[PDB]
Amino acid sequence: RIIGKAVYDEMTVDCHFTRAFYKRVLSIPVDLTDVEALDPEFHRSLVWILENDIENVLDMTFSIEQDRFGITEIIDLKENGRNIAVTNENKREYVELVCRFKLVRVIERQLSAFAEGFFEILDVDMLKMFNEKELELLISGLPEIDVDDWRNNTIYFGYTSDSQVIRWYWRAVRNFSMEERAKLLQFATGTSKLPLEGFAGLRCQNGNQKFQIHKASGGSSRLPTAHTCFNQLDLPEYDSYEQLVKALLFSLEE
Repeated sequence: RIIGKAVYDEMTVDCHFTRAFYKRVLSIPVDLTDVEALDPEFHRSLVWILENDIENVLDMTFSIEQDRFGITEIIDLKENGRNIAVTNENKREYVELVCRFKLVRVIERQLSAFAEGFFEILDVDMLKMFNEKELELLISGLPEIDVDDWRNNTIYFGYTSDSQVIRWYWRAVRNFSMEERAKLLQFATGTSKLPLEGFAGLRCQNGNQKFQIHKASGGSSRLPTAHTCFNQLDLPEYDSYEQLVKALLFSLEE
């Protein structure tokens, strides 16, 4: 109710949240990057399972071993799912359903209550046509971020400050509007909150961490992948500024 009234009252709040919260608010399925942020181990296991033909040596049931101290009650992820093993055809289904039920289910009642409070204060139809990244900018505000402050407090890995690829990336960010800058920051960091000190005192999930740009060691057509846990920007090799800026725009817009 408070957030709905704040958006109704055109009021900027300090209510910054994760991706899954707004995704369930917007009824958008939760992506694997959120699970990657909380645990790179399970993300690595899931991407390895999906990429490879693990059906040959799978021998796994659909249900996941979730402990409850006293005794483990088998909570099926689907109807009669214990009798259904993981196969190649539905490996994506298993991965996405495990991602959904690992964190959302223990929070699903809270999200339902928040949706009940929020949707009775704002229109469902007019807002449902937006994305989860735009919801953070809608609620917490669309800040005007300083590219100079960003680049002056940023270290680079795999390149230098005078490297051509890094200069092209910073030129693209300079040409990025407050829309594009905010969405790129959300992609790279996972939040729209701008510290008063700026990128000098930027912090991540694992404590303080200035902005870092890693090398993806991939092809030219490869798209950058960001880890919101460490504020790591995997900037791959590129051939021209146009391809780099198009890739960055596709990554931020998604």
